[PDB]
Order: sequence, then structure tokens, then C-alpha cells
Amino acid sequence: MYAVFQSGGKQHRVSEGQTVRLEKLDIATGETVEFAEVLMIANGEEVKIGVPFVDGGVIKAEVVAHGRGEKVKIVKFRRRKHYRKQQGHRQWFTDVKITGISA
Amino acid sequence: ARVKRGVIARARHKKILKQAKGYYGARSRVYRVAFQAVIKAGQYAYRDRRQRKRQFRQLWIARINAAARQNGISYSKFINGLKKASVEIDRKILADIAVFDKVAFTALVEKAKAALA
Amino acid sequence: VTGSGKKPWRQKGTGRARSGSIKSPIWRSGGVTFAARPQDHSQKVNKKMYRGALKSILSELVRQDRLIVVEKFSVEAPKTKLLAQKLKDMALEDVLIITGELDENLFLAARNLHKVDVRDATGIDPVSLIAFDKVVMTADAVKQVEEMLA
Amino acid sequence: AVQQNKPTRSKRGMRRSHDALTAVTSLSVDKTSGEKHLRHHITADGYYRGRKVIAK
Amino acid sequence: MRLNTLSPAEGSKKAGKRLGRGIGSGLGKTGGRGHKGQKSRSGGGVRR
Amino acid sequence: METIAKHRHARSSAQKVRLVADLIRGKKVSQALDILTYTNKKAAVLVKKVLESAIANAEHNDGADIDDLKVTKIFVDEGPSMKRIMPRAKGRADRILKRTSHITVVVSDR
Amino acid sequence: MKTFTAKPETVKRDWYVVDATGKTLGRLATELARRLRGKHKAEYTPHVDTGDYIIVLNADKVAVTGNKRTDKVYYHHTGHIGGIKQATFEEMIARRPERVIEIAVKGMLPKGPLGRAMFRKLKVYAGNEHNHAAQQPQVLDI
RNA sequence: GUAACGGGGCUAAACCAUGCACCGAAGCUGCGGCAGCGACGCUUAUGCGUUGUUGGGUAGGGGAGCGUUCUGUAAGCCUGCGAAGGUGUGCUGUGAGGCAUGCUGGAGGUAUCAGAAGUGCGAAUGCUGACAUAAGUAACGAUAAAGCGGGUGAAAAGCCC
RNA sequence: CCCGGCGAGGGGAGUGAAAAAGAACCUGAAACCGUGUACGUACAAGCAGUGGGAGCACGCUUAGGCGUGUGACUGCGUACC
Ligand SMILES: [Mg+2]
Ligand SMILES: [Mg+2]
Ligand SMILES: [Mg+2]
Ligand SMILES: [Mg+2]
Ligand SMILES: [Mg+2]
Ligand SMILES: [Mg+2]
Ligand SMILES: [Mg+2]
Ligand SMILES: [Mg+2]
Ligand SMILES: [Mg+2]
Ligand SMILES: [Mg+2]
Ligand SMILES: [Mg+2]
Ligand SMILES: [Mg+2]
Ligand SMILES: [Mg+2]
Ligand SMILES: [Mg+2]
Ligand SMILES: [Mg+2]
Ligand SMILES: [Mg+2]
Ligand SMILES: [Mg+2]
Repeated sequence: MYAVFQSGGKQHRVSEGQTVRLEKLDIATGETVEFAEVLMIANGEEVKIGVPFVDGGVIKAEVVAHGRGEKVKIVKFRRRKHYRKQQGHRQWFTDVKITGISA
Repeated sequence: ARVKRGVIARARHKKILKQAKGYYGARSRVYRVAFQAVIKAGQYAYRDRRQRKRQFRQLWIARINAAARQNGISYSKFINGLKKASVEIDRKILADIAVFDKVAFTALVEKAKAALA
Repeated sequence: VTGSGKKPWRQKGTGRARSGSIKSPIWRSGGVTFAARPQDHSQKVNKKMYRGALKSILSELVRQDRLIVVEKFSVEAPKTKLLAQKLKDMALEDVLIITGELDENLFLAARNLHKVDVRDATGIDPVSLIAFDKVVMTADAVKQVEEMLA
Repeated sequence: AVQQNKPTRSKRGMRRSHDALTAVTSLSVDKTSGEKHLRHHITADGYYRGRKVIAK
Repeated sequence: MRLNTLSPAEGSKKAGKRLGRGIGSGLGKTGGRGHKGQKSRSGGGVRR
Repeated sequence: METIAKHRHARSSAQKVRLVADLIRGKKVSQALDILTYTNKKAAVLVKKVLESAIANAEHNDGADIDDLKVTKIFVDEGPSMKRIMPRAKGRADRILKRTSHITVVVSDR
Repeated sequence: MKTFTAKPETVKRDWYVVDATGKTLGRLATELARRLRGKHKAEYTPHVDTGDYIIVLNADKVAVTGNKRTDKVYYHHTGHIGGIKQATFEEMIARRPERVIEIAVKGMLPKGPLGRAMFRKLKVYAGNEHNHAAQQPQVLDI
């Protein structure tokens, strides 16, 4: 059984027991969170879809780890015009394990 | 006091050179060239951070079109149908569905058709 | 730079860079274009300001209980060992002794020891006071200091 | 008649691929004694086709 | 108590203008002069 | 066992030498020596000598059989340039390098 | 999650016989190009060759609208001084009708190695019968 | 050189009238994160419950930092159970960077908070050194010419006879 | 002691803590020139990068997958002063 959900604007496909990186959701590192933003629950033979968000669908997802990802070197630059910026960034992420898709 | 501008300079060079790894010819050795190359890469990275999203969208849309046409519908019309339905499934997800579980895609197509009619 | 006003090569003709001198700073054995001279760096210490600073530091010392006040502090012979013994008795190491009337023997004793220093009541400086973490002062010395400062 | 850019080490290496010599395929053997020699050139001693012809 | 415990007031010790220290300085390349002027060159400007 | 033989400062460019080295790269020792012998190069003699030395070392110092040995590593490396002044036409001077050569020939029965 | 990308290991290319008898050229050609690309293929990537293999037949029996039979000139250069070469559509049909179709296909596909690969998958015929019977190719109305 | 759609091609895939749509920007919005500037409730060395708003930028103006040598702090502390340096690597910062460890190195380095500066190089036909590049290319200096025998020697077109 | 010209140079043996301290002698960076291993690369055009990424190799983990290297093909993109 796999499910489709939108969280933080961006939508993600997920299966049962899959670890997917999401955005920095300000919740404890060892806590179970529920998702009602589910668009599709796919059983295998009988898929379930309704309106923008499904009526009776809840995703039980365990928070695994908070942290900052890969560092990016934001180089802004202009040729011949004496200018050079360099900013760095690591995007804050929350890794989620999905314990089960509940209907 | 006089400061010998050596060790720090070396360090400065070092990071640039390490950034310039996998660069043909002078780019992975000669500093003048190397720094330039690194800068250009950075520029491109910046651009592509903002450009790559569009490429992926183009890909996903194309995939959807391929799938839609196989099922027997034009892409724009399909999208309109989806909008009418109010289901907020994005391009990426649709593409993924098309790639793997086709029954779901078929169902989606049917729904879109219903919305249209 | 000990050298020449001779141009190493001509202005136009030759293909090389536009040469002026071997003396030029952009060279091997050239000038330090901004060479330093024997310079006085001494800042104008305002007298009143100085006084204030002294007062402040003394107050701080008092607050910290590191300013120890004595009546009788004098070494009999010019003897370092005796001084050391005295220090041990009164529990001190890093110490500035300030005296009103300078005992010579004591001063002599104070010469070699790194942590111990004896100064006259009129001959004291802020950094020295700051430096030594347990400052010891005679009553007469203290009085003299007070007179100086007001 | 002068280069306008510096050519790579790569280019130079490529050029040098032909400039490398051809090794001699194999030595030639005298049948009587067993002397190893160059092709159609005589032995070190002066033997040729199993026969000493030159003393030097 | 120590020399490493005492610190000056903020604003009392200002940074200073180092002219010609790259791009990040901002006060670099030409420092604070501009381009090709008489006022730009060293030993430049005019009398009061 | 891998036994090293070096020659340092051969009055010829390492580049020139490399050609001969390549010819006998990876070959069986006696065969390699033979190849070197009938080679028409001057650098061919130096490398041959080095090989001989290596063989000798293997025989004496280690105690290895000549038959099993192979010419593994043969890195001909660049030597210090002896800078001499050659005058040219119209008062122009060229400091011509007289490049020397390092020749490392290593031999092993494996 | 992560976007799938096509693998030449996983990509299965089927075989299609295309009849060009009494049918309009350009539209057919474009369709062929699309097929070659994989713009119909569900697992399409613009970086991996995904599309199906094509045999096209009756290159001379293709239809053109209006004056195009004599009006349309197909230009190629020799690489020489005055080596600009003129060939009308009819003329092309006369000697080698297979060329025109191929050229069209080339025009309608990417200029790179992938484009070349796609082109390779097109095998052209002036006649009605194909020799590639062992592949079991299915005829599609293009 | 087709060369006056960008090209293939197109009788619509042109051109004009109308509508439903989708794409199409680093635009707006979504989620997250960082700041700069005001309004406010409480306070302070202001943090914020916040709240809004703002955040391309050359010359140029203002503000904030990091690091290098030295100075004190420091006869302090780490350090031959391995310093500086070199070289990797892993981590960590918004950035100059910083911390940790592997190997080499074989003796010094410097916390913290200050102070002082020949302080931070990619460009000056910069200067000095090293090393490429053309390249194993042109060249080897008069077009008065060698050629053989024997000799010594590791080896002889050049040296002796 | 052996090699080689009673050469150079080397290798042993020896000295020392160390010769990865041999007079070209402390450390020994970079360019530059190399060998060996890794993967790619001989129908494919362009600031040689970037983004995407097939595969192939190699480390781990108890599976799972991640790293690292390579990058065929591919979108965009014309150095730096
Ligand atoms: Mg004069
Ligand atoms: Mg000087
Ligand atoms: Mg500015
Ligand atoms: Mg002007
Ligand atoms: Mg100027
Ligand atoms: Mg001006
Ligand atoms: Mg966008
Ligand atoms: Mg700004
Ligand atoms: Mg030092
Ligand atoms: Mg420099
Ligand atoms: Mg500059
Ligand atoms: Mg020659
Ligand atoms: Mg040439
Ligand atoms: Mg020639
Ligand atoms: Mg010649
Ligand atoms: Mg001559
Ligand atoms: Mg003779």
C-alpha cells in the first residue's frame, strides 16, 4: 500500500516503511505525527481518490531526524563590473519514516 | 610589523583547487584558471538551481502528455479536467504514476474525462 | 635603497615592461614604499583621567578583597629566602608590594622573584597593579596614595 | 610562424603516439653455436650461417 | 582583575578604512576614488 | 621480491629515454635485455646497463632466479637542468637547458 | 520522492511498419520523429533513447500538397568552391526518394548523438515490401 | 553556400475574426530558513508573544566581522605518548573561515580579551626564481672531402700511427 | 661485497633515533613531467563548466541503501580583468 501526499507546497509519493525527507516541521525529533493532507491511498487493485483531499484518510508518520543537508555555494557574479558575492546554504530538513497508511 | 603572506595564501588557493576537481586541463591545477572556472560553476549552479526545476517540469509534463495520448487524450484538456475535478496532484507525481502503477493513471484520466463531460 | 638611477632598459624600443628602477618597490631588492621611521607612539595620558583610572582600579581591588593592607612589612637583611618565607606565611604568590618609605633590603629581595615586585607609593603604574593579582600595601603607603589622588 | 595559444600536454601526448619507436620483433639465432644476433647482420664472434668468416 | 578581562566601549574603537582590499571590502579596487580623475591619482586634487 | 635499481643524472632528456623504456616495459628480463642490445638508441645502452645492475642486485643481494624475473616498474623521471648560455644572432641570448635523466628500473619474479 | 529516468537495459523498443502510400509527407514525418523520440513512450527521458523502431516504405508514393512536387527544392552543399547543389522534389523522387524523408526526419529531430541514434532506428524503403519479417512489426496508420 | 520563417517541414503548422485551455520568468503564491527597518506590549546590557514591511545593484556612502605576523594577557597553557608546517580526509558555520582526526614532519605553538600593524593578490607589456610551450622542431657556423688498415681501450666516422 | 669503464650512478652491508637525515644533505608546497590503478573515451563539433543522469567500479552496513570515483548520453550556458 502506497500513498500520495502534499506537504509544504511540494507533493511526495510514499510507501509503507519508507524514509522521505520533508521540510523543517517544528516538532520533536522523536514524535509521531498524523497527515490528513492525503490525496491518494493506493491499495493495489482498488485505489482511493476523492476531491482535493480524501475524506477518511490518515498517514501515521514517525519523525526520525532533524538537520541541515548539503552545503551550496551561492555565487552571484557579474562580468567586468567589479562585484563578487558568495553566500552559503544548508537547507533545514526533517526526515520522516512512515509507520503505516491508515484508512 | 611585517607579515609573510604565505600560509594563508596557500590555504586560500587550496580550497579553490579542491572545488576545481574533475576539471579538464589547467582548470584542476593552474590557480588563475581554476578560480575562474569555480566562479563560473557557481554562477551556473545558481542559474540551474532556478533552471533545473523548469527542466524537471518540462520532463514531467512531457511524460504526462505521452501517457495521456496513449490513454487517448490531449495534455492541456486533461489538465483542465483535473482542475475542474479539484484534485491537486502535481506534475511530478503524475509522471511517477505513469512510469509505475498505470491503473491509477488510467483512473485519473477517467476522472478527468468525467469532469470534462 | 642603495642602487642606481639608471634605467635597466629603455622606455619604448624593448618589449619588456616599462622600467624605471631596480630601486622601485615592485622589485627584488626594492623599496618598502611605505617604510616606517623611528616613531614615538606614546598617547597623551590626561592627568585627571589617569587619577580617575587609578581610583577605579583601587576600588575594584578593594571589592575583590585582593588588596591586602599591612602595618609591618620589612625584610631585615637583603635576603630572598626570608621574603619567600614571609610570603608563604601570609599566603601569597603573584604580588605587588607598595611601600611609603623604601626599605632597601626588601627591594633587593624583590629583584629576582618573578611574581614579587616592590614599588614606592609615588612610583606606581596601573598595568602593574592590574598584572599582580594580590596587591599588598603599607598604611603609610596607602596614606601617600590618598594624598596623591584626593 | 608562431603559436597563438599554448597547446595541451594532452595534444603533445597524442602527437607522441607515433614518435615512439618500433621494437625489434625477435633476435636471430646461429644454428651451430647458439649465438643471438641482429637480422642479416653477423654475430659478435664473426659467425654467419653456421660458419666463421670474419676473425674480428 | 586581568588584562584579558578589560574591554573598551562600543563605538570608541572604530574599524578604519582599508582602501584596496579586494571586492568584499567594497572600499576596494580604487578604494574611494573612482576612475581616471586628477582627484583619483596619487599626489592629486588641488589647492584649497 | 621487488628490487630497485636507479640511475640518476643521465645527460639526455628523460623524454628521449622514455621511448626505449616503453619498448621493454613489462617484458621478461633476458628478452628485454636482448631487445635493448640491438636497439639503435644511445639511451638504449644506459637503460640496458641499469637493467643489468638490477639483475645483479637480484642475484646477489636477494638471491633470486634470473628466469622468473620481469621488468615491472621502469619510470624514467626528469633530471635537473644544467643551464648553459647559447648566444644567438643580433645579441640575443638563450639559456639552453641540458636536461638530465633519472631512470628507475625495478625487477620482480612476480 | 525521486524522478525515474530511463535505462537502455529497461527500455523495450517495439517494431512498427509505416506505409507512406497516398499520405501527406510532413505530418507523417513529424509523427515518425515523435515515435523515434519517445514522446509517446510512458517512461520518456530527453537524455535516453526511449522510442520505438521504425520501418518506412514507399518513399516515392508519398503525397505533397499544391506546387510542392516541383516547387520544393532540397539544398545540400558539397563543401567546395561553388558546390551548392540544387535538387527539386520530383528530381529527388526520380533518383532517390528515400533521401527526402530521411532529411525531413533529421530536421524534425535533435542535432546531437541522441538525434543520430533516433535516425538510425528509421530504416527507409522505396518499395512496398520489407525484409525485416523476423521482428514481427505491427503496421500503424501514420 | 540554401541564406529575407532560426530550421525541418506546413495548404494548415499561413493570414483575420471569437472562445475554452495548457505551458511559458529568478514575477506572484506555497513551505522552510536568514536577516535589515518601523510600529507596539513588556523591558534594559533588549529578547521577543509579536507585528508589518523591506532585502538587484557599478562609482560611491554607511554598518558588521574573520584571518595572518608581532605585543601583552603568559615563566599561562597545549606540546617528542609528537608543535608549527605539509598533505589528505570528516565535520561545522551566512561568508573570509573554524574544529577534529589519518599520514608525513621532528620543534615549537599559542586559549581568552585586548593592542599594533610592511596585514589578506590574479591581472601593473610588475619584479625574482622554478617549470612548461612551440618540440625533441629549426639548428650544429662557410660546398677545402674524405677513405681504409693497424693500435690502445668499456666503447673509435672524429684520437695515435 | 656485487654491478658498471680499478667510471658516474646504484644496490646491498654498516653508522645513527631516523639515510622516507647521504654532502644536489631539515621540513620538502605548487606549477611542471611522470609511472601504476580506477572508469570513461576512436560517427563525433564549440569558454570544456554546470544541472540531469545510464551504466561500470569500489567502501560499508546485516538486508535495506548510502558514500566515493568515473562519467556515456542530455537541458542551459561565449573566459577573467
Ligand atoms: Mg641622470
Ligand atoms: Mg631591500
Ligand atoms: Mg562600491
Ligand atoms: Mg572618465
Ligand atoms: Mg584605471
Ligand atoms: Mg574623478
Ligand atoms: Mg518558476
Ligand atoms: Mg543590496
Ligand atoms: Mg612562529
Ligand atoms: Mg602569486
Ligand atoms: Mg584585481
Ligand atoms: Mg633527430
Ligand atoms: Mg613543426
Ligand atoms: Mg621540418
Ligand atoms: Mg634539420
Ligand atoms: Mg662546423
Ligand atoms: Mg678508424
